Amino acid sequence: AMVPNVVVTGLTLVCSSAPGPLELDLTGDLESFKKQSFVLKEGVEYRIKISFRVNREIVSGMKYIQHTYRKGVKIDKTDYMVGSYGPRAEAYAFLTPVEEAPKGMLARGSYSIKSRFTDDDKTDHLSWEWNLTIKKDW
Repeated sequence: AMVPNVVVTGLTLVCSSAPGPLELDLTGDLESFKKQSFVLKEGVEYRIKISFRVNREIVSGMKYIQHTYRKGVKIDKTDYMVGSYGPRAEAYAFLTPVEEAPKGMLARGSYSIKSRFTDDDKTDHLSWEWNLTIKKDW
């Protein structure tokens, strides 16, 4: 079937005070990102926005799962209800709740995030890895 039912097209950290965009294009080469970092200044709020298409049928029980790492070890597994989506033309977008970038030098450092977007079939609609560095400043 030429193109798959669920195509994850992008990840964006939506953050009002970041000086520049913070987008990953997930339709391209995913191997580019382990060389790139997103920087968040400590303490700022952000959301994560995942953009995806549903091309030809109901997806139920979508979930966005996040395993976060510091220094090679797993410090957090979080997952979010995405829900149910029917096929259409325009990409959909899913926004996590508002979170706060950690503050304090128990917080600052480099984090690596393994993301999956799945549903109830445990379909790998996509998995990708990216980096997040938390800093005293931009």
